Amino acid sequence: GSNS
Amino acid sequence: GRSDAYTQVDNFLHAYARGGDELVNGHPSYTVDQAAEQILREQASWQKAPGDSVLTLSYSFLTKPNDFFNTPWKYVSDIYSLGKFSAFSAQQQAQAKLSLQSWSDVTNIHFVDAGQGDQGDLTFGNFSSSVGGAAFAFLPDVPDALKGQSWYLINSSYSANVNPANGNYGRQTLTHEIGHTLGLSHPGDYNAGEGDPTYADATYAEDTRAYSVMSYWEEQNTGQDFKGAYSSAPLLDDIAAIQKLYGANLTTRTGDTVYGFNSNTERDFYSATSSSSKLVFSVWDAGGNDTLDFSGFSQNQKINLNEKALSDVGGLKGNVSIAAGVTVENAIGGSGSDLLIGNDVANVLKGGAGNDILYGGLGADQLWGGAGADTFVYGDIAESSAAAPDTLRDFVSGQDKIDLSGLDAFVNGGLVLQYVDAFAGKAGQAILSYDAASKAGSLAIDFSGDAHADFAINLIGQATQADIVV
Ligand SMILES: [Ca+2]
Ligand SMILES: [Ca+2]
Ligand SMILES: [Ca+2]
Ligand SMILES: [Ca+2]
Ligand SMILES: [Ca+2]
Ligand SMILES: [Ca+2]
Ligand SMILES: [Ca+2]
Ligand SMILES: [Ca+2]
Ligand SMILES: [Zn+2]
Repeated sequence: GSNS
Repeated sequence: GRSDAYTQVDNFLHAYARGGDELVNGHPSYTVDQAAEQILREQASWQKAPGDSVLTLSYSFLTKPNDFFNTPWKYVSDIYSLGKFSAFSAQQQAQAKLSLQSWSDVTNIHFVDAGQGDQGDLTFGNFSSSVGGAAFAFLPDVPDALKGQSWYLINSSYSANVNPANGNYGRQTLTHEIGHTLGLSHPGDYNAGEGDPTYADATYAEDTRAYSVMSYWEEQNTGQDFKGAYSSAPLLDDIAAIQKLYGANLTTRTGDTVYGFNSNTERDFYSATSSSSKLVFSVWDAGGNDTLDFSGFSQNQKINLNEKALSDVGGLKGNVSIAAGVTVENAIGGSGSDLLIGNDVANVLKGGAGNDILYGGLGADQLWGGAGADTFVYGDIAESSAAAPDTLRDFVSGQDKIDLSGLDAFVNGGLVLQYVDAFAGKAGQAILSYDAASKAGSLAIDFSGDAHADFAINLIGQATQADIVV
């Protein structure tokens, strides 16, 4: 879910 | 009493300690295995075909925006726009391939170059509008529409992704994002954009860039110092985590391998090209007679050949490590005064110039002090038993020293060495021999008193009673  | 040389060996053997139940920087301390479990907490992974021991994944570099890019909000609640799309430059593609290679080197994954397009299991692309981070990726437990994608920011304000290269942040970013696509999480529950995380938010003390490229925190938090460099490849805990997931790659570098100067690894991150090279690496090696060659540095170094141990190499601190399950055999110091610690197998340790301290440990070690006043340290009788003695290959009387001060018999048993020409059945008797014709010598000690040597050291050069400490 958008892991930076 | 224990000499200073012995103390230096003991102190370094216990440097960078991990585990236990005491607080470290306000956090619990975890061992490599405990950290690996933490990094794998999402329980996400790619599935290997039934029966396949090797996972094959393809990769490609996008040439146009995909569905996610065009309508981010349909997939992730927080992103509304990614700005303008751009394809990976030749430099980015080249560096991406090196990062992928560094992961496939340690685990059972084979990456297949699918070229330009969106056909790869893993895809790469750039975006221009900041989403609160330098880049982002999706773990394998997302819908097929997002699976395997990693995105990198490139704009007039942020240029780290434009020029990735060995040792810089752009290169570590590629390795880090690829780690996410394979199933690895950050070591703690934090993420760019969610609140304002700091190291105080880590779950365990060792969540730093000295142990994992998946960490956000500087290595100085745990006592290491890479002087501005960033690890280009998976570190100690990353290797432990990925291998638990996809298995250990047992065919990598199975020949005799040299790391550091004169490297035959064909890996930029394992190779030193000058005395100014800043090395940061964790050794994964599946077999052969291997060597850590740090001969080109002039700084004082501390090299430890034990698995999972950290070394202070080329002026940096805790920058070189050996992965769990790896046996490295030899080490070569530089022109500074070095500390070389061997492991349980037969090691070849070479101090080079400078006043070095060498500790072979178990096994029949071949020790070379080189120029300078070198000290060969012993902490247990078993380290150089009469059955498999070390050989001091270039001993120079009056310069080098044999240090036995740390042996239990001297520190605790209060034994006094008595030099004789033949054993008579008394504990503590020692025979120092030297054949001036062959230039071969020997020190044999009967610690038990049965007239049979329990400890022995072979010498090339003469040693006198004045050369033996305690
Ligand atoms: Ca090897
Ligand atoms: Ca080996
Ligand atoms: Ca040296
Ligand atoms: Ca030396
Ligand atoms: Ca050894
Ligand atoms: Ca010497
Ligand atoms: Ca030994
Ligand atoms: Ca004996
Ligand atoms: Zn991340």
